[PDB]
Amino acid sequence: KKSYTTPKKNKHKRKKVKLAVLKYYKVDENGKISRLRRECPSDECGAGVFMASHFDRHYCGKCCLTYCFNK
Amino acid sequence: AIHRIRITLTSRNVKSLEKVCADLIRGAKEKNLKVKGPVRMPTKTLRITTRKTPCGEGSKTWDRFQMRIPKRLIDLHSPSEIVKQITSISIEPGVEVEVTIADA
Amino acid sequence: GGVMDVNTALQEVLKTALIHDGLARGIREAAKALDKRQAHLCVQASNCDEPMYVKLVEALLAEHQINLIKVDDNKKLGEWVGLCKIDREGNPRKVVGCSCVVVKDYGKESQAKDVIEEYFKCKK
Amino acid sequence: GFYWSHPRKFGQGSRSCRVCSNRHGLIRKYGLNMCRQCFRQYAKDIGFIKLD
Amino acid sequence: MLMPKKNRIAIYELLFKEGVMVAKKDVHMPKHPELADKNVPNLHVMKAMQSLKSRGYVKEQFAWRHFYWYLTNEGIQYLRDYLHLPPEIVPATLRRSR
RNA sequence: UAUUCCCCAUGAACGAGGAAUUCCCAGUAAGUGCGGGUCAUAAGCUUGCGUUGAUUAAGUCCCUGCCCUUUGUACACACCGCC
RNA sequence: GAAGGGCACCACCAGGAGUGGAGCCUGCGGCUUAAUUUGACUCAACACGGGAAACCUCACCCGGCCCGGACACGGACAGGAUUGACAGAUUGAUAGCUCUUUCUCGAUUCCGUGGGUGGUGGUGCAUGGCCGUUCUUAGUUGGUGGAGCGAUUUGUCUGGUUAAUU
Repeated sequence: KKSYTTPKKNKHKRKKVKLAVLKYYKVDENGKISRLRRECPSDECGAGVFMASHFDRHYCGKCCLTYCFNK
Repeated sequence: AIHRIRITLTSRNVKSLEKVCADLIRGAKEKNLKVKGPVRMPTKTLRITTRKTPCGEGSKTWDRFQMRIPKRLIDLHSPSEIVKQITSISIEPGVEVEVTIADA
Repeated sequence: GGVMDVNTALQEVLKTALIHDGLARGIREAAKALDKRQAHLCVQASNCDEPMYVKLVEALLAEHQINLIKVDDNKKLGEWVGLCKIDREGNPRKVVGCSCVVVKDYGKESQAKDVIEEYFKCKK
Repeated sequence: GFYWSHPRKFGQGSRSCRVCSNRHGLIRKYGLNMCRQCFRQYAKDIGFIKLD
Repeated sequence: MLMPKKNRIAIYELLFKEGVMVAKKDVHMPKHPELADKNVPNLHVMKAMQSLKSRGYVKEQFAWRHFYWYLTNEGIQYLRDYLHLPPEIVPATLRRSR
């Protein structure tokens, strides 16, 4: 038939990052939780919904996985 | 009730349609009322013409798949007994029976 | 059968809440359940590195919508909730540590729910 | 559950054989939607009898 | 014990409710007659049932692209123990006869 | 990558086809549209249908290929053979 | 390229119609082309696979996404297995398919192993069915006899007949 050469750029299958994720939660002295950064406008993602700094991206993850913006 | 009943007999088997068709005449004329006998529509020929060959090849021979469907119909005037007697009797094989109420 | 042994009164309520689909099961959903009436019952871990995480639990738990228990050990805290796919007949199933869930919509009623939530609200 | 999208509404994308899901030589006429072979199998049973 | 929980927990309890569950082989339905609270076409149904047979807690026919899912006596246990359902249970084949 | 159609506009070779060769006898060849099939779109495709409807054979095996009989055959992967 | 008999307009005679020439159509061949997927090779391959195809078809190429990895067997209780993620870098795509952020479903997940599951992948000289055809040609077979030790043979045929061992 042919036998596939492939231009030597074997594309990455990627991990979605490891991440413990939930350590960064400011417990100021007694039990109370609220940090500030950027926010999403969705309903299931109600006010707590939380954002970022990447090489750009930022995303919100709380209408289960329904609804990540474009920034 | 006395209303303008049409019985429309549609079936494939001419013989097993005209045993029923005769039994509605002989079923109504038993308990006489009226009729205007069996009407004979043109028979509709369901004609398909496909290749004999699955796949390509061989000299091109096709079959000529046919199904007929003759319609008789019989007018009458009766109550809700003579209809529900004559229709439910003389059923059985591959025969479809319609029952128009009146006129339209 | 099903007459409540030791640390198996929380186990039937967790196994029936598991299967009734509604467990606010962790620091996050636990706290967003305790933030609303979404919370009901819970099982916290005695062992907890940086016990700010057990404190966020305790502090919310102790508010109106009164929760608590204790249950010693991280290493036990899950296998009376839902977390095994049968693979291997003698159950060696899984194995890291365990911590703070929030049991919602119990399961249906009875079994262990008149045992633990009559005994917790009135420990006498 | 998202994406699997076009006109699957006309074109043979849409219509296929009711017996075997093959998508050529299809007897559209007369509300059959058999493949032309799936006639000669399921033909006598239907009613089309070869006369002349 | 798998997939979309809401949909698939409902597919089990549909199948336990019924003696027989027919289907169609068509991924692109977004529905299926009776149940279909939401979407759950072939896929979510098939993916479930083609699991059930291969492990053994259901049995097939196919017959002109459809899938003829018939519930096995062993599965009676698998799915009622999946669904915590009462130890009488009575799936559907209660069957008053004569 | 003129989809298909219309409206304009350009406006070709072909003035009966060199070597060959298929089709068939009665409502037949031919022309002729028309349906069906194919179809979202749509047919120069087929399969039917009439319609208009001829000339000519009505026999022979002269070519090609088929049947029997008799015969010859070193062929039986059968003469596209064997040698 | 033996002989008698017989027969077919896929044979001829006697013709007409054409066909083979032109343009065009589309069928194939080839070249070209990354790709012009492909089956089909005298006849009984060539507007045939119902094969009139933008997208589907479609398999094929230049890409590019997607996973729909059943099943079991293993591995994964929680400082939540990653079920499923609204503005931008991008990318074709408002493909979280991926590079931080993280906010939920929540017992699903993920990673091995075996094993599938398909596949318009392969092989029609591995096969079923269905088709094509030798071939709408007159042929084929047995019971009993009779002939041959027996394969075999007659019956199944010189001739007249017949569309046709009729």
